[PDB]
Amino acid sequence: FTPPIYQPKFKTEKEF
Amino acid sequence: AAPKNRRTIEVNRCRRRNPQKLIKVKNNIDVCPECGHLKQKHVLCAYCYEKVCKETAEIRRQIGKQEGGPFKAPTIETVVLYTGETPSEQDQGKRIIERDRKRPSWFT
Amino acid sequence: ANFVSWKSRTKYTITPVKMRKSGGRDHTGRIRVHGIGGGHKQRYRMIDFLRFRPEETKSGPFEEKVIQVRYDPCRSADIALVAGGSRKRWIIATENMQAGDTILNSNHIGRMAVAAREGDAHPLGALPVGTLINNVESEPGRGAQYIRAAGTCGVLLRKVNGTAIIQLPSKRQMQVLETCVATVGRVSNVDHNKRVIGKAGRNRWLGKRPNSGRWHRKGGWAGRKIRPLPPMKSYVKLPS
Amino acid sequence: ARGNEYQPSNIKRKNKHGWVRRLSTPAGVQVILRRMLKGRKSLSH
RNA sequence: GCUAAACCUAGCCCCAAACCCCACCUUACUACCAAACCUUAGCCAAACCAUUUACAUAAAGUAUAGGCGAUAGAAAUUGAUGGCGCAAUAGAUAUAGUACCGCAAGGGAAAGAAAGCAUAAUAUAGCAAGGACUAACCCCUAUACCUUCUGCAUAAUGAAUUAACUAGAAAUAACUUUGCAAGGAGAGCCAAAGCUAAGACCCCCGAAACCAGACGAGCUACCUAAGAACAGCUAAAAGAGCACACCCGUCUAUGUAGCAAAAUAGUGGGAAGAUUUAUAGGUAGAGGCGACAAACCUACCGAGCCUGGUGAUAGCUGGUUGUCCAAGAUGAAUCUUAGUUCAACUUUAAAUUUGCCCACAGAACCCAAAUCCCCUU
RNA sequence: CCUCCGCAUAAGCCUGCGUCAGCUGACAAUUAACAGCCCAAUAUCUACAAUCAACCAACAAGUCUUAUUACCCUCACUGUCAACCCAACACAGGCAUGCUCAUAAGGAAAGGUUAAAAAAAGUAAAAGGAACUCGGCAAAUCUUACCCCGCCUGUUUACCAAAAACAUCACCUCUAGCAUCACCAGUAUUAGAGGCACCGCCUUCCUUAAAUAGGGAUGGCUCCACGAGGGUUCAGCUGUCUCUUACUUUUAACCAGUGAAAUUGACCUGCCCGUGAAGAGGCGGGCAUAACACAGCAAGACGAGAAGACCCUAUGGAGCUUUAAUUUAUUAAUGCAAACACCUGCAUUAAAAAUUUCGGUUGGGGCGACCUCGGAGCAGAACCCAACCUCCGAGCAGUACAUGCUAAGACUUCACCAGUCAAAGCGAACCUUUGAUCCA
Ligand SMILES: [Mg+2]
Ligand SMILES: [Mg+2]
Ligand SMILES: [Mg+2]
Ligand SMILES: [Mg+2]
Ligand SMILES: [Mg+2]
Ligand SMILES: [Mg+2]
Ligand SMILES: [Mg+2]
Ligand SMILES: [Mg+2]
Ligand SMILES: [Mg+2]
Ligand SMILES: [Mg+2]
Ligand SMILES: [Mg+2]
Ligand SMILES: [Mg+2]
Ligand SMILES: [Mg+2]
Ligand SMILES: [Mg+2]
Ligand SMILES: [Mg+2]
Ligand SMILES: [Mg+2]
Ligand SMILES: [Mg+2]
Ligand SMILES: [Mg+2]
Ligand SMILES: [Mg+2]
Ligand SMILES: [Mg+2]
Ligand SMILES: [Mg+2]
Ligand SMILES: [Mg+2]
Ligand SMILES: [Mg+2]
Ligand SMILES: [Mg+2]
Ligand SMILES: [Mg+2]
Ligand SMILES: [Mg+2]
Ligand SMILES: [Mg+2]
Ligand SMILES: [Mg+2]
Ligand SMILES: [Mg+2]
Ligand SMILES: [Mg+2]
Ligand SMILES: [Mg+2]
Ligand SMILES: [Mg+2]
Ligand SMILES: [Mg+2]
Ligand SMILES: [Mg+2]
Ligand SMILES: [Mg+2]
Ligand SMILES: [Mg+2]
Ligand SMILES: [Mg+2]
Ligand SMILES: [Mg+2]
Ligand SMILES: [Zn+2]
Repeated sequence: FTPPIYQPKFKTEKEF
Repeated sequence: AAPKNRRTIEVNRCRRRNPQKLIKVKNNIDVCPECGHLKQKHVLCAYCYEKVCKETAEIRRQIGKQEGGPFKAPTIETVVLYTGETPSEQDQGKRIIERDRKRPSWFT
Repeated sequence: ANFVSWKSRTKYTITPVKMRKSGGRDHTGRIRVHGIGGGHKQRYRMIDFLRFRPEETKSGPFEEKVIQVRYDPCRSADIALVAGGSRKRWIIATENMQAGDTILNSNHIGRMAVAAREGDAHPLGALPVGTLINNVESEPGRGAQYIRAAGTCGVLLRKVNGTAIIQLPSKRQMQVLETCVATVGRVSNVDHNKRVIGKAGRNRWLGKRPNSGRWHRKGGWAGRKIRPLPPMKSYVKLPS
Repeated sequence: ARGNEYQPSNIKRKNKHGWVRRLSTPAGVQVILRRMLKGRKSLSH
């Protein structure tokens, strides 16, 4: 088993 | 199963610009001779129906004020009367819902 | 670890003392003894193993009344609350000790052998040779340390000079100055052997737990093996 | 089944990673010193 | 015409110089009760590994040391403010040690001023082009690229695509061009044409690991302290029966980027005990804990995690970016056959003089094709 | 219409559906009696459970302070919200306690439509009733009997194994004669460790129609009970099956909103035969061939997922065991010195460990063979030529003791290392194979 890797939250929380 | 190759824009256009996918032109649209509004042949005129719904809502608010509580449906007919109207002979023995506006032209 | 032994009480008392279980752990918090843990909560009754302890501002042989004989969670042998003068103390009850009995504790080494009555404590020099004894001291006034388990009885094998030879319940001889005190008879609860635990749960109540990995050395338990000498290496394990 | 290994309790948090425990040993003091050198806003937990 | 594209200073790099109110160690930021010092190891090199290696100038890589081998290695003596830097994927990680991730140690950002589509889907046939043609297609020709292989369209590897970034660092000795020349060199060094100076030449990513020091027992294993829960019926003081709560996880189906990094539904085991469970505390990494399953120790435990040594090492895989021309192809030893050293081959430059082909003559007794050798040519 | 739901406390979180105006900002809010935050000391005290505590029943034996001396001032401080916490999420999971036992509390399975396949869940089913199948799995329904294993209740591979494995009372063996940190405030009827397994007694036929199934003719036995254990069976039951069908829900498909992931060299992406790095959409020869959606299928794209599984290699790791090699630094014993029990140094023996290694070529049904040198054939005639190839031989001896010293020129096992031959000369006389360096 290989653990999942989470991408940094800032990338997907951006707003205009 | 996963795609074996990226689908090209040319193929994608052939697919998603097919007539089966294009929006069809509607040919049942016409003008309501009453008010001149657009309507579909088989459907009610939206504007006229909005008129009727608003008037119905007002009449129903009056009915609710008159009834005053749930489970008070009358066992007698109802008649809506506008300003300057009097219960007729056949309107006798029917609950009168009084409206403060004048009789609409389309209401008879 | 922040382990401080519960055995901090300094003054003797009759009241059972709240004793903290160890789980077989050191003060470091690591397991030192395996198979220990859980069990019924127990209270410790301080046992006075120095049977000849004359009261304060008092001396010489003294008698004591057996207030009661009680079960002790912390021992195989049952104990006796026994009172003398104006004090009470817990002692190890002998086989036939009953409530209301009288017990004699003396330090007098009579020229003749004192009539050995079960339960009383005399210096070993005062006992007839061959009497059954328990709660034996190693040194005069040290306090009983040997022959303390239920039903155990040493034998006063010999008396010569100021030295007595005792047979411990392990059938090993021991030399003790005849001035050291011992109590006559075998310890109480003689049927402790015949008790049948019956189920694993009862041992778990008694605080014994099933524990593995009891050795912590590389490879675990390893029985001793005779290392062959060079001449015998040829025949250590002859193939069939 | 897994994932919820953190069962928060402020008592354990402070007793395990607090300022007092960090200062209780030279190793913890060096932990604090490293955080200070790095410029951490939160030196201890 | 959309998305976008672009920009220049915010700062940074390398040098020089100069030596730089109140609260808070208790659960930190809480007004106020009776004790420090102690060899680093290991990776790595030795093609394993075990001693060993691996934490001004000149004398000199000399004396010395060394499985006398890899390699290590003196001293006597001598005396000595700037930028052919970066300019927002660069330069500091930095707008910030912030956000965010982690229980913790710890990790640690981003950013400010073409591609893809749409205008405008599509026409028999085919690496999508080329030769063409009046003409887009129709005709004819044409088995993507890279890498790895004896040999790849290969149904071997890699690549959706665009932008940006991303990989040959240096000595010994040569050669070339200067200077001076039996001397050269700005002490030391070399010298039987040498010496002095310059020019040219030696990559990138990747393990599982090992050791040091921290951090972790809010999960889980076990334990300590003091708590709590266990209906109803049957039975009578039960590791008792049936069966709720509760705990578990037998079997089946579903789910399989899922509701879920282990769940759901049904079914099932225990359910007053060796039970389950809240709270706080303890045991720490060759260690703990373990009713031994190599089980568990913060989702990935035959030995945790983080930081450091560390740009570990890799005879192994992958990658290695302008144009053009030229020469260029199949034994020995080796813990060695996935490698290397020598040879052979190969390339360049230089010297001077025979080189290949080659008939006649010539090359063995024992018991065939040809070959070797060389006057001529 | 639905709910082991709901309300509180704890824990956790920390303003996270209150108002207002434009998710953002502003404004507001939880008020102590509940809860937390305590105690002036010295000593001396404190045997007698609990279980309605009264009988009864025990064993596992069970939270249990006054005197004296000081001292009078008084209700401060803090928590109080929520639709909430741990799981990256408005996550079907995790989540203690008190009460409500179906709710007085809390909620909404259907965005609209249609009524396809496949798929999920459920209901019903003629006749039959295990013929299904590895197996009665699942479902439906009641049951019988018997074997194997383990005595039993328990524990275990969190996330493929719950078991016959582990533990377990019982029993056996070994070790220990003793106190102030475990064992243990214990003492041989004790403690520690290991083994074993409760306990107790002695030393071809049947089954079927058909039967690779099942049952029976210290050791040897005895299975009381138990078991989601593993087998077999009677009877029943059933859509397991003969042999499938119907309906409902979900999914589905269409409409509206929002909107991923693996994947992807480019593709203008056909069939047959042949060929080819040996399996062709793409090459050769034929055949076919307007262009596009939508829904299905899973034969191919050696289809997509982890530089898969398995096998081999690496002078790559790591683990384990040892009569592998090297050590005993450290402990434990001794001995010798050294200080007059304790301690230092030096030896020896152990324990415990520590570090390190796993040569090569050959051999599928073995129980190894080989590794250097030389002779013969392969390799016929200069030289040279392999093999797990076909055969043979050697690790020196005999001799003498010029079998000395020197030295032109040569050969050379395809490199080097090494190995050969040798005129002349000097000096006596008058020969025919194994191995380097360092180190000693
Ligand atoms: Mg917990
Ligand atoms: Mg090495
Ligand atoms: Mg010097
Ligand atoms: Mg930057
Ligand atoms: Mg463009
Ligand atoms: Mg390919
Ligand atoms: Mg490959
Ligand atoms: Mg690819
Ligand atoms: Mg815990
Ligand atoms: Mg009950
Ligand atoms: Mg029970
Ligand atoms: Mg366990
Ligand atoms: Mg095992
Ligand atoms: Mg195993
Ligand atoms: Mg982990
Ligand atoms: Mg590398
Ligand atoms: Mg050429
Ligand atoms: Mg060798
Ligand atoms: Mg190699
Ligand atoms: Mg709904
Ligand atoms: Mg719908
Ligand atoms: Mg039927
Ligand atoms: Mg059958
Ligand atoms: Mg049947
Ligand atoms: Mg069949
Ligand atoms: Mg079943
Ligand atoms: Mg069992
Ligand atoms: Mg499992
Ligand atoms: Mg479990
Ligand atoms: Mg299972
Ligand atoms: Mg059968
Ligand atoms: Mg069971
Ligand atoms: Mg839609
Ligand atoms: Mg073919
Ligand atoms: Mg293809
Ligand atoms: Mg289709
Ligand atoms: Mg591979
Ligand atoms: Mg040669
Ligand atoms: Zn109208």
